[PDB]
Amino acid sequence: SNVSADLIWEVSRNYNSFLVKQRTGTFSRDALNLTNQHSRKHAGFVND
Amino acid sequence: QVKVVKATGANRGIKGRPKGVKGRYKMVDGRMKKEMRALKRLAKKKR
Amino acid sequence: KTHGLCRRCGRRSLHNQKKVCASCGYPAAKTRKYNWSEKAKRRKVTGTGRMRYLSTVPRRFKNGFRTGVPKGAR
Amino acid sequence: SEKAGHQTSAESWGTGRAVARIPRVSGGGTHRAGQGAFGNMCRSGRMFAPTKIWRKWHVKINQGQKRFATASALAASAVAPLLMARGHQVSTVPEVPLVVDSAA
Amino acid sequence: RYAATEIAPTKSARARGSYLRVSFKNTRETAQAINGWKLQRALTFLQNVIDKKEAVPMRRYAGSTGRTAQGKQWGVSRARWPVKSAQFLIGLLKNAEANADAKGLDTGNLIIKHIQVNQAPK
Amino acid sequence: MKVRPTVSSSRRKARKAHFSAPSSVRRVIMSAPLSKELREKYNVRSIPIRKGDEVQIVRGAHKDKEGKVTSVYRLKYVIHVERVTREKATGQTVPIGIHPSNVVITKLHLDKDRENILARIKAGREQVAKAKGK
Amino acid sequence: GKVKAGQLWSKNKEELTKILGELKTELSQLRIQKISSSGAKLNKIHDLRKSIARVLTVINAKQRAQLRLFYKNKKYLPLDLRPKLTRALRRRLSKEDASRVLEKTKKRLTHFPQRKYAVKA
RNA sequence: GAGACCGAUAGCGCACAAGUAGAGUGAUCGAAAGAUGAAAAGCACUUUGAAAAGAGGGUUAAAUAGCACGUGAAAUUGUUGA
RNA sequence: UGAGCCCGGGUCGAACGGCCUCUAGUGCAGAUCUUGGUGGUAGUAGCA
RNA sequence: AAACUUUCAACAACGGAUCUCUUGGUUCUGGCAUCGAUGAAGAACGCAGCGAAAUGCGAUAAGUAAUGUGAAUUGCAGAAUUCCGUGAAUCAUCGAAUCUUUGAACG
Ligand SMILES: [Zn+2]
Repeated sequence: SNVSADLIWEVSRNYNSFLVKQRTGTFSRDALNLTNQHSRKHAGFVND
Repeated sequence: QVKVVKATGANRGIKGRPKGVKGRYKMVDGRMKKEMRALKRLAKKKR
Repeated sequence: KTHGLCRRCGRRSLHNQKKVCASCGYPAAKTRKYNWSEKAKRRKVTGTGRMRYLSTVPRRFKNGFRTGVPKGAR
Repeated sequence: SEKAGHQTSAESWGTGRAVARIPRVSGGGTHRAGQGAFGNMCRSGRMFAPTKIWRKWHVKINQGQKRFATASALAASAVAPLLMARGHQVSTVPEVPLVVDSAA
Repeated sequence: RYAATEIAPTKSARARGSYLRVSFKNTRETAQAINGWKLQRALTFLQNVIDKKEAVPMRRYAGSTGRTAQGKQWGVSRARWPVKSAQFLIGLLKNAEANADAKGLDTGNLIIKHIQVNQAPK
Repeated sequence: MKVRPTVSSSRRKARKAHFSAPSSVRRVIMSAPLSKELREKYNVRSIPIRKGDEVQIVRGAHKDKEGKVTSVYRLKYVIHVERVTREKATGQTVPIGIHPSNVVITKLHLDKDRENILARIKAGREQVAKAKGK
Repeated sequence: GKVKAGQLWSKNKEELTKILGELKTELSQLRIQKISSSGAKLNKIHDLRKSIARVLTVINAKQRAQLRLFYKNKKYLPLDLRPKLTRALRRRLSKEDASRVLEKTKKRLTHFPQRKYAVKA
């Protein structure tokens, strides 16, 4: 297939509708994020 | 012959001929002093 | 004084000896005009005055230059 | 306008005068007389590199690349997480490549 | 609005004048001279300045000011007679005295608590 | 969304026309709504305001105040309602300007021209309502 | 002191002129007695002048209509009564001369006129 | 009819009684200058003052918005405090 | 580190911001810079 | 100690910067083609109840006729409109008129 969680992460690592970026850190607004940090580990919409 | 007028006092920032009655006049300034020094340096380099 | 009242243009520009207006050239039928002075051209171009008749022409063109009266009038 | 800043008559006063070597409006009976003009740094003067209508407003893009991008956009629209990432509230609708009945 | 906003308006009388065609420097000097004085003493002093009996000391704006023995009243050498500013200040003090009479204060025990001169549009 | 090319969506032209319109266009703009009883009586929503109407001010500081129109001042887009006045410094009463959009017409001044206006508006509304219904 | 345009349209020359003469006399008298206590008399004089304009307009219109009926079947018209249009339109070729065509062209158009035809798909 | 344009030192010289005021014998040269408030409701009346104006009082949500009026920086200035 | 960024208090009244890309008339201490405003000189020279 | 000079603060001044606005400008696109001896463009003098400028008009002079809408104008004063009307309006439309001195300008 042409689509994988790696592909979604690489496409969406820089910009998301959930991504909050400030000087002290980058957070996540995703409801499927257990930590509210932007990472491949905790990207709920990215990981299968 | 040609007189020299320093653009200070009543002669500073004047559109035309000052009150000095003469056939030919030339206004002078420090900017012209620096330009003339540059021209003399160029002439000396040429010679 | 070398410039009096010109009747055609209204300026104090009539050389009394030459009898020629310096602005419009009254004795000449043509009004003095030069392409090297766009500012003077736009000072004395049409639209800077009263527009007595040329202002009323366009309405007649829009309605077709028709003549007569509306039916059932007076 | 191509005539913006050019509709004045100014000339430099000279070199030996204690004033900036800038064109100045002639006259003598108005505030505008003697003021600098024709410069990008002067009030009511020209602007540097005036904007012109020939700017390459449109961009030529290869049709093959246009079609490639359209195909990639279609695939992305098929992908479900990308919809949420773009910002569509897609939680109450199933089958992301959503099809409604033509008769409906 | 007034600069001195720490004084209650029910216990004080206020006077104001704007766009007064009198010299700002002379008016500042005479206002500083009469600052903090009783109303009667200030009025008598201003009338004396009009009558060339007492002189206003010029402290800040006193470049090349003529000397006069009256300056010994202030321990200074440069004193002047700013007559027109004295008249303007007399008018304003009379307005303030009238305001105090209207409010019901005792005019016999008023002091010039605040006085200020600012520049107007030229 | 605008479709016809004759229509302009430009703020500059819209405001210029609104603030430079002549008296007839101003009347059309100062049209005002009718009360509910008049709505089910005439099948008409809004009509241009005039001098002889009785209205109810329902917007503004004057909450629910009824009164007869005294004068319509088309220049600044206001109408004057009877007994809706304020005292000046001298105590002289001056009218308060209320917008026809803020008033609602309770009693309508009846004349042949306005009856014809109502007839035309009602005829158009009922024709289109019948077309939509069947 | 206001005359009605419609009323003035049903009146003969003497009628219009007698009222106009009375109207000018009234204007003169009202001006003379208005120069003192110019008030509602000023308003009446303004209305009176408007009435003068109305009477003059109606007389002129009636006279011009009579002149047009007189010149209805005459080839030359007065320049005032002639239509204005513009200079170019007045100098333009008349419709009949512009539409006039040569006899050979007329014969060709008569015997071979543009036909209607369709081409199938 | 519009604009990935400019936004009162910008955009046409002119957003204003601008080719106006004004200057030149003349050809010609040619400006500056927008904003109270939702509504003038633009401060009744008293007192001082010759007047200008000030102090009370008043309108307003606000006069810390008074037709020297949206907001009101810097340079520069006055008073008070250290 | 920094260019800068964020908050509190006062004023104020009608729009504005963060993030990813795009775009440009995008960053000032000088240019005897342009325009405007204001200083010391100075209550001085001076007002025949 | 005070005065004078300087620094910081609060308040008050001068000034119009900043923010916000915009019946203005600039650029592009589309439909159409219409000045004048039937006296043009332009210049001048007049006309309003109270007007200096701008605007309109021309001794019928902030205007007339006619047509449509249908109850105003407005800073003040004075008249309206009967409203069940050929009829207010600094209204719109516009086919009839008036149009002083000149200006291609023509005894
Ligand atoms: Zn001439």
